[PDB]
Amino acid sequence: PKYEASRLSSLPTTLDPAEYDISSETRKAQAERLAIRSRLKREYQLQYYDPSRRGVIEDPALVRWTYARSANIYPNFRPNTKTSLLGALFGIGPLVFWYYVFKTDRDRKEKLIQEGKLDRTFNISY
Amino acid sequence: YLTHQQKVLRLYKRALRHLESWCIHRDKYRYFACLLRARFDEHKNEKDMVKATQLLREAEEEFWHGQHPQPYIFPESPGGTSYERYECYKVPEWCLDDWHPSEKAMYPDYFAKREQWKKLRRESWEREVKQLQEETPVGGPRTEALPPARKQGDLPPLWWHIVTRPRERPM
Amino acid sequence: MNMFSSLSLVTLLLLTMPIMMMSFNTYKPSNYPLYVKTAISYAFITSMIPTMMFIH
Amino acid sequence: PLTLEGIKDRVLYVLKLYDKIDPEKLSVNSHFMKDLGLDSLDQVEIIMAMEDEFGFEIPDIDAEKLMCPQEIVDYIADKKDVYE
Amino acid sequence: AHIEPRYRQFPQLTRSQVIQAEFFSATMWFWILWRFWHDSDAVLGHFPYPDPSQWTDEELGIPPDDE
Amino acid sequence: SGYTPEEKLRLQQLRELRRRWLKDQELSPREPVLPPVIYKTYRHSIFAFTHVLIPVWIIHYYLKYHVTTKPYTIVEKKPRIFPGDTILETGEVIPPMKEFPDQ
Amino acid sequence: GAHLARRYLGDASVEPDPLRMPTFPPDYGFPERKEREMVATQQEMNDAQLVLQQRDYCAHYLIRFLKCKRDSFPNFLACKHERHDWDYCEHLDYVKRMKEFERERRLLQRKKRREQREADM
Amino acid sequence: MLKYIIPTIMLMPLTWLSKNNMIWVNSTAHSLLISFTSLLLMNQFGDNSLNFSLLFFSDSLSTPLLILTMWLLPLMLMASQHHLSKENLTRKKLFITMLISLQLFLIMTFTAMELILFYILFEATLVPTLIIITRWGNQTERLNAGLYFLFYTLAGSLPLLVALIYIQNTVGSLNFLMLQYWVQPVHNSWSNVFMWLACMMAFMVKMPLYGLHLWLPKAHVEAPIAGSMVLAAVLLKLGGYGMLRITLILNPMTDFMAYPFIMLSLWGMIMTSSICLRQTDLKSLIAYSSVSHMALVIVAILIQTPWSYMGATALMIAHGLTSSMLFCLANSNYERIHSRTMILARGLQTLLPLMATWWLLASLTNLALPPTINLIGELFVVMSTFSWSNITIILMGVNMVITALYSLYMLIMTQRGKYTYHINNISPSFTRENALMSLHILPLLLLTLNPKIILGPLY
Amino acid sequence: ITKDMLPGPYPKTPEERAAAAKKYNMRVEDYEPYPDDGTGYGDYPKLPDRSQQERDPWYDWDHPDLRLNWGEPMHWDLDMYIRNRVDTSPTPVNWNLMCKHLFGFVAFMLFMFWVGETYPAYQPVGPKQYPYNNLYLERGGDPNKEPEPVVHYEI
Amino acid sequence: KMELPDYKQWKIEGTPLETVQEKLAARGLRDPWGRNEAWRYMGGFANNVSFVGALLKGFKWGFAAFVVAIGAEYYLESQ
Ligand SMILES: CCCCCCCCCCCCO[C@@H]1O[C@H](CO)[C@@H](O[C@H]2O[C@H](CO)[C@@H](O)[C@H](O)[C@H]2O)[C@H](O)[C@H]1O
Ligand SMILES: CCCCCCCCCCCCO[C@@H]1O[C@H](CO)[C@@H](O[C@H]2O[C@H](CO)[C@@H](O)[C@H](O)[C@H]2O)[C@H](O)[C@H]1O
Ligand SMILES: CCCCCCCCCCCCO[C@@H]1O[C@H](CO)[C@@H](O[C@H]2O[C@H](CO)[C@@H](O)[C@H](O)[C@H]2O)[C@H](O)[C@H]1O
Ligand SMILES: CCCCCCCCCCCCO[C@@H]1O[C@H](CO)[C@@H](O[C@H]2O[C@H](CO)[C@@H](O)[C@H](O)[C@H]2O)[C@H](O)[C@H]1O
Ligand SMILES: *C(=O)CCCCCCCCCCCCC
Repeated sequence: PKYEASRLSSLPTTLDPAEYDISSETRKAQAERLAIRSRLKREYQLQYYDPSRRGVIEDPALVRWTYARSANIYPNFRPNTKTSLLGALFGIGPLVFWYYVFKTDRDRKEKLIQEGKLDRTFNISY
Repeated sequence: YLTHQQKVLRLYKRALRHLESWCIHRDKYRYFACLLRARFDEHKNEKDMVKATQLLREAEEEFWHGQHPQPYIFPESPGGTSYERYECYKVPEWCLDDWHPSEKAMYPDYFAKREQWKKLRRESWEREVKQLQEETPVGGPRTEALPPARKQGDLPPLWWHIVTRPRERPM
Repeated sequence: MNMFSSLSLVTLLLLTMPIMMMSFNTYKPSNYPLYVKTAISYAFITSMIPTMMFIH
Repeated sequence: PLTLEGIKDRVLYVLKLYDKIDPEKLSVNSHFMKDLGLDSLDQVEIIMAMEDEFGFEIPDIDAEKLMCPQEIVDYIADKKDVYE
Repeated sequence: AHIEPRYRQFPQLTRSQVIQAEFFSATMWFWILWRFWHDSDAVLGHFPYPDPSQWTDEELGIPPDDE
Repeated sequence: SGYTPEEKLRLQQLRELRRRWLKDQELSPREPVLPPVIYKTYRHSIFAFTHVLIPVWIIHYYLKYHVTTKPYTIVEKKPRIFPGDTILETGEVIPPMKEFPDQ
Repeated sequence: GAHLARRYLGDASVEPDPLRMPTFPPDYGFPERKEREMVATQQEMNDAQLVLQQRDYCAHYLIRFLKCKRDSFPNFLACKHERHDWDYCEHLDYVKRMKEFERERRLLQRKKRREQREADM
Repeated sequence: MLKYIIPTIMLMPLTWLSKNNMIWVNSTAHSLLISFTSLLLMNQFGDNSLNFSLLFFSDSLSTPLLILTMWLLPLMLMASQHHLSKENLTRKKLFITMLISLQLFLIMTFTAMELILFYILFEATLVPTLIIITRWGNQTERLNAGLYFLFYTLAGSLPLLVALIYIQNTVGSLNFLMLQYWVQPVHNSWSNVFMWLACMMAFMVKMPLYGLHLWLPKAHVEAPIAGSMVLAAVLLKLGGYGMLRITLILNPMTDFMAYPFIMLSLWGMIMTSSICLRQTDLKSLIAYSSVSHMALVIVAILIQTPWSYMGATALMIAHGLTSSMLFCLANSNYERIHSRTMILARGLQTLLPLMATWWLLASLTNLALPPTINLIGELFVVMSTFSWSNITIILMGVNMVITALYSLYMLIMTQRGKYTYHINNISPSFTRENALMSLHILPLLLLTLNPKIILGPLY
Repeated sequence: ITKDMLPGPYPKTPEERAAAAKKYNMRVEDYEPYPDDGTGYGDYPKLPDRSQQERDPWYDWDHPDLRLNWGEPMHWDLDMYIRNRVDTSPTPVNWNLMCKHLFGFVAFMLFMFWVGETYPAYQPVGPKQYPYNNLYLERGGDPNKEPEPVVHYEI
Repeated sequence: KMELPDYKQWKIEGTPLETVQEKLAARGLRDPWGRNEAWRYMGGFANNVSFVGALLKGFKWGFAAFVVAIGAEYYLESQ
């Protein structure tokens, strides 16, 4: 019985067939990843351990993340068949849906009240 | 980043801990622990590394099928019932710098000794930076490892936040 | 009725007193847990009186 | 309340109950491979016995480095803030 | 403390905890036995349950077929 | 797969410092230098007075002279009356039930 | 249970419907059927403030028990005799309901039997 | 109202003639005294409003808004005096002058008897507000935020001016007491549809209605703390207060014209509440929380029932204090770490224990824990919209769940967990900061003991 | 932070890709932007859709609670993948099998409850009998309209 | 500071660990950690009650008291 990955349940690393077939080209890439991580670690630790520092060690990665998650969207937005259809589907559609739900409910209720078939015997708070 | 040997030894430790979770009773666990150790021993001297990798891959598939869905976890290990329990009590040492003078006055001996550590940190820092400069290749460090102090009177570079970290049971 | 209603309310008011004492009025932090535990035990006694009246 | 000597005694106590180690040729500096002639599977079992002895886990990356009783004593004293 | 931990051995026990524990265990069994003696119906049945098949047609007002 | 000699040296040096730091967390004898059955009943006597008697005086005064002076603020379920009871307010005697069929 | 197997697996036509019974007149087959007597009056049950579901044909025993409980306070182990008299009356009441079910069942079985007799000509 | 207008004006000579080092002490003390006297507006009657003169009147709606407005001024001076410490003396006094002039316009706005007078003062508040944001905001984007704020308002308020003048030509008066008696029903026609929109859109943009709300998260992220406090606490309520008044003369057309705006609000509150769960900037999160709370007020005003109008009033007061608190709490973190990113500084309960209590209390009011006036207002709206249509309870109920999630998410992320290792400048809470927090929550929780005074005319 | 260190538009040329990878502290072989539609991601990296709970808990993270290192690129949905929120860890039972067994269990129970309503359990007794016309007055009956009598008989 | 009991006393003989060693020897194997478990099967841990023995804790004296109580009740009623 093979593992079937899903969006919310990743494939275990020990069952990943690419985990074992490791080439010299793949070891070279892993070494370069550890060099970037080590270079950033050193840059951080030099400020983190500095006895004269008091404040926040600004992290450009955090600044880039908060900037991307807001200000950078509209400049890189293109009106096309995808964003327009998603823009319409989840922008106007719910308002029209709820309009008909509530409008239909209220027309039915108002027609019964006028005909005197809605029980409002003790309804004096509104 | 894990060698073949490291992968095998990690599976052995992991498989035994899930076996212990199934067996529960010590005499029963001892019996099946020896049977499992025998299975690793039969292929101990495999030389054809292609076969060794296939044995490791098949073993991992076997572990996944037979793992305990609720294995035992040491209380303070990640996922344990006491993991991170005392983090709320861990306060960094720099917080003592903001104590009111009357608060510091209650521990005259502690804060006198604290000033000695701060003096030691201050006088050691420039040499720590220099040692890292002269020992680091041009393109920056390639690993996270740090060196010892080389001369006498020197301290290992970047020692403060390791030496002065909060106690595991700080209150 | 006067004892029944008076004692039922005193049970609830009794429980709020250790909370009011957190305003550092007449507090003994040495053993606040004992103080809170004592209030509960005394509230249990006062609540048994109206409970007894209902059973009767 | 652990002490450095208390940790050392229990670490050596466990090893003296392991049938693959001669209790007379064991010291705090004996190397599990270069002196006692054990292999890496044996070392993994020793670390697991220490984890059970002291009731906490030693991660694989740190465990594989502990190759003599003294290193285990030093490792445990560090995790538990034992200084005497 | 007055109880000192032991290594690989059964722990030290006080007399108070052993005597108190037995008294309340004995109290549990006396209560069950005492209650079962006097209130066994609460466990087995209060009243007899009749067999409806043994009720005559006369007392149930069942007329004969040709009536 | 053990420590390299440089790893061993660094751990030994940090270990010396860490143990020195932990020792320096011990309080000296004078620290903290601080700025300037008869009993059992009395402890429980003062508590009963201040946490039961005083509150009940206040509640009773409040109920008697403020709450119960307004309509329907305290409403009791009217007492059950059984056949054969006598009423205090009027002296009325409630007649008994019929004679039960034997059972 | 047993009756349920007969109705759901067997022939439902000869089994009583608990939600409709009785389906035969009370006096059908019962010359001079007496009325159920009632000892407690409506006013007595109203004054005793019995729960409506307790205002049944055994209420006089419940009222007698309730009075004893109030009078015997704080002895909560008294009134055992009065409690048993009320419990026993309710048992007899329940048995009468079992008799109604059994009577209805046998009448249905007679109705079916006559219909076999009628249509077997 | 002259007993409040003149002493408010006198705050300006006081600030300019004070000793250099006593501008904060003097302006704070005397604006607290003005706030004290504002409690005299509680002389309200069961039938008639408090009609002072031909220009100004007070009733149960404007009175609570007036007291909130005058209370906020000393709180704003407390909140601002720290980040303005380096500013030179003359510019400090100009800042205080803008706050004072804002209060003067606001108290006149809420008591103006004539609707065109209300319009001019309603518009006048833009000027000082825009100056505060663009001149004393910190970042480059305050200039854009100033423009969006200015032109969103004027795009709606200019049509309102035409409608108001048109009404006066047709009716002969814009006095609100006169309109109460001379109001005539609004018949169906395309002319009346656009008269309705002109009468309402300006107030919708200020509330803000969902779809016209995008200016508000901008304004908050760029404003100084005092700007955020007055924006959230009072300036949003100019729309609600305006809608509550002008709906008098729009019946019965509101019966069907309100439908699109009820749909936008009902669905809008769930969208904005959901958006809060993913916001990365703390000020932006609080800003989106306001849009969700004010969507309830729009619905309440539009369905026009006694319960909905009472709930709308309580919500406006309750949100004013809560949102002002939340901005002040977020600002006190900003003054230490100089970033609005919520995930930057974590586990602050370990470092600032008492400030974490204020965080807890503010969050609990934001999610409307009973019996806070936040809950009273929300509950009264939920009760009245249920009669309007039973299906609304599903949308109202879902929003309550999402509101709790994002309120506690904000509390958990910033106060709990592990502290950030490298942030080593979290100095102990100042007396000023603690007093500022308590001057929000204490009146808020005290109002629970006598809620009637914030329930409005329909009480 | 200069503008050259902030997110930019989607990269077109290989030189832009190399520049973007460097700005985000990534290998150019690892850097990959989100697909260029109208969404607005720009050049921000697309990283694996994995929870922080899946990261190694024994490594010495600069941010242990988040399991992040200073300077490393943050996933676009990092706030959704904190350990308090969405987990994507491997499960001992396949996702699709878990959904089958859970839905199957619930569906089976709902069917049986409907079955149990259609064939209820009950005891073999007749209706409970009450005096005074089935307690007509006690149940709020109108005292001016005589009730249709309810008579009970002995058995 | 703490005296560990002499390690030599921990033997698997007489314990169910001896049964496991016999089972393993049938396959040619050996359990080298057996003496590390021996303490769990020795001393005060050697004999634990069974489940039925656990439920009946205190039954003997509960029965003794019960018998005396009903005998007394039979006496009082008899008089
Ligand atoms: C209203 C009546 C309610 C019921 C009242 C019943 C009261 C009965 C009190 C009995 C008191 C018995 O007290 C306890 O009994 C047990 C009997 O195993 C003793 O235990 C005894 O056996 C165990 C092993 O089986 C050994 O420790 C030892 O041989 C001896 O102690 C305890 O040492 C004694 O402390
Ligand atoms: C007939 C029409 C003209 C009507 C004029 C009525 C008012 C005339 C006022 C004349 C005196 C003005 O006073 C002049 O201005 C201010 C306030 O006093 C003083 O200077 C001021 O500096 C700072 C504020 O900036 C403060 O310390 C303090 O308010 C004061 O010392 C000058 O030192 C003084 O020379
Ligand atoms: C519906 C009722 C309310 C409608 C109100 C609409 C009126 C216009 C409001 C905004 C006016 C701001 O005026 C101008 O707008 C544009 C964007 O829109 C701003 O420009 C901003 O967005 C554009 C477009 O993404 C960018 O190219 C630019 O880098 C950025 O600064 C200008 O810097 C500002 O000067
Ligand atoms: C008193 C208890 C009352 C509740 C009892 C409810 C039990 C009802 C269980 C219904 C759900 C069973 O659902 C069914 O399970 C079997 C066994 O896994 C699955 O069977 C499948 O999965 C297994 C495992 O991967 C494989 O052999 C193969 O893929 C296939 O056989 C079906 O795909 C699924 O549809
Ligand atoms: C006889 O007195 C009734 C006893 C109750 C028997 C209940 C049987 C339950 C079996 C499963 C129910 C399935 C749904 C019809």
